Amino acid sequence: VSCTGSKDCYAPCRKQTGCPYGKCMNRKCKCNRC
Repeated sequence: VSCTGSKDCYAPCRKQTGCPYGKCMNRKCKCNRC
């Protein structure tokens, strides 16, 4: 699932994980596992 409501989540993680994907669900963020 792709999110777009935070203070730069997928970013700080994308650096670590990579791919633009993420496991962020609900008001509970959680980048993906690339």
